[PDB]
Amino acid sequence: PTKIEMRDLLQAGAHFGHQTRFWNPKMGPYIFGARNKIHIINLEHTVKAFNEALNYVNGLASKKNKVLFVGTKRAASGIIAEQATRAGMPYVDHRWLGGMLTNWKTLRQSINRLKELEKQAEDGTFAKLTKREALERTRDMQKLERSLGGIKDMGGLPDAIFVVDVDHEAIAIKEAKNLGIPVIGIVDTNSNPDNVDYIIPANDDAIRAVSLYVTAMADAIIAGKEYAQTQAS
Amino acid sequence: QKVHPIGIRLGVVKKHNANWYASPKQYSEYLINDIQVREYLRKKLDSAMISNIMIERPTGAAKITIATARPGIVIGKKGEDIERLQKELTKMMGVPAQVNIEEITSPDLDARLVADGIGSQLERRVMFRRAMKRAVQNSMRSGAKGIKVELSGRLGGAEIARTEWYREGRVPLHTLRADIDYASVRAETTYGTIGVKVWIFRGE
Amino acid sequence: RNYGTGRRKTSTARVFLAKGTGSIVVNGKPLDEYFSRETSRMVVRQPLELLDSPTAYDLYITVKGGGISGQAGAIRHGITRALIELDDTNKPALKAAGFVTRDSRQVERKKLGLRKARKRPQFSK
RNA sequence: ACAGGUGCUGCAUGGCUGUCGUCAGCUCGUGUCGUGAGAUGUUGGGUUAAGUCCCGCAACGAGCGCAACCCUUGUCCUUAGUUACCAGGGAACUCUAAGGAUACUGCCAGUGACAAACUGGAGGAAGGCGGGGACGACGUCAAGUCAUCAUGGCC
Repeated sequence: PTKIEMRDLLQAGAHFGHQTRFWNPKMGPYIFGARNKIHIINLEHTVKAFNEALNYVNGLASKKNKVLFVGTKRAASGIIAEQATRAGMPYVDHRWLGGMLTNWKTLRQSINRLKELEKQAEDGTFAKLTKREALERTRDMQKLERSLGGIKDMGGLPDAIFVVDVDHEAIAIKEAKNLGIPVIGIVDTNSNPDNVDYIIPANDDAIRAVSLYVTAMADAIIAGKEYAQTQAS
Repeated sequence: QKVHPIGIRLGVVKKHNANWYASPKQYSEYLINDIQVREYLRKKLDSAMISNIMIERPTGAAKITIATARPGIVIGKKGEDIERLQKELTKMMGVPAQVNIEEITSPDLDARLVADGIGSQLERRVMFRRAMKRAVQNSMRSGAKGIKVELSGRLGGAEIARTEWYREGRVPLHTLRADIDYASVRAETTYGTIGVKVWIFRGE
Repeated sequence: RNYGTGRRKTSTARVFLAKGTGSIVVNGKPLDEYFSRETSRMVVRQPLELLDSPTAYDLYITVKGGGISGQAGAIRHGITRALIELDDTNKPALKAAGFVTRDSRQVERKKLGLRKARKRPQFSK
């Protein structure tokens, strides 16, 4: 899992990039060439950067550090949920609340409210309550769960943040910059690669590639976790 | 501009202080006797910290119930103080009357007590802002759900009177079942009279 | 011996329905004598004509309280009440008319500062 | 000593009150932005009696208003049946007065961003806030009151 094989990325379509007019000079070195008014990310640079990022994330999984997942895009969100559930790491997919980590202390009350609503659902509280009030309370439950559901078990600040579509997720990148916590991101041609510790220059507009990258990251984290268990026994 | 919370709350979620039945003609004198007793008792017990008083007069003997933060001094040593107050209260009124005292679990929760404290603070020239902040903080520590304090007048000896209010907690005035406690007291500061308003919301 | 109660904006009336000649007596007196208004007579006979049963059943009426034109409506509502208690099927058609609906309009409060329920002192410049 | 003053100062004040206005508004913590006054939230697409709720959105939440709670009728039920009521001396009905029952867009069909909502229909006494009242947010007018009462100063 530490090494990401070359051919599969080409099959996934990572190499495809955005149109020339929206091209960003800073990316330039990563883009080998442009064909038919479409930029092409170079295979070698992305493979090498992905290898480094996989090594770093496996290193964190060895020490049990918690890495956040951000899946805002409609395509990214569902796969992020599935992969994060297996990884055991927190994720947010439907929407990214402004200042989540910077104002996490305020978000503590909302997270606790979600947990206690889940508890009162578990313990059968609905029967005592009226039907209409039970329904409205359950609707508030669902609305809170969609936003905070993944991060509710984080119980802290993530040591590392994994993000896709850096251009759309720029706000979280600013929050991570202010905190100083490492951020690993997939940056497509248009997206700005600044203010990120690790750059993975990959296309994010393709469902198949997004699935490939998230799967690789989750596999690395998982293998780090079993390696951690081996030391305990 | 704002209705007295207690008056509106009497209807549903509160019990009237005075609960006695009398005929039309008897009513006029009975009410006046009750008001005289309340005023004299307030003047006599002003030094002590006292909450609102619940008075019930049946035919003949009257019965009085007083709740105060400090029961010990009002009782005196072996009831001596209360016995003297009772003899005077018998003299002013008719058939011998009986008065009983009920201890208060918490003085901060009761609205009157905090306002009396703030009035004494203003009389002793403690800064009004300090008085409001400490009075409000004590309630939050005690566990009262909400407390609000408003001061009107020439605070600090200012030529122009100004009104300063401080809130900490939900204090829904318009919720009739909020059972909010309101008392009004006046502080006799040398420069000018200062009006102190205290709102305490313990819940439903 | 079906019985029912109908009211109109003050009055209560009690109606008794049974088979018979169909003569109608109001407050121990003839209906036509009791009511001096053709409109009120028409309100009293409004429901029976609708389904063509004017004389089918004997009617016994006592109506205290309220006024001349409210008592007629109360009698009508009571007749409908007894008829609906008698027969389930009539209820839908009588509902289509709406005579089975108790009147909710009553003389409202005079709001202080207003001469009447809503009349306000005019001001002239 | 003083008491006393409906003598002055409402432009020194407390308390009370009118007013914009029962208009839907006024803000606060934290987070973010700007050197800064400050901005965001509170804007925007829909919706409402409403900052009413809904969906998006660097905002996340809270307060205080709105709404709710309370009073009064409008159908029905229980309780008691006199000084009321008598349908046939009775307690059935009316009424009187202390409690509950109902109404909640609950249900059917639609229009609707698969949403809040709205449009019509059944039933019901009552349908969308069923009608009325009470409740008057931060503040605006140095707005009215020293002649309810209270108090600073002045006489």
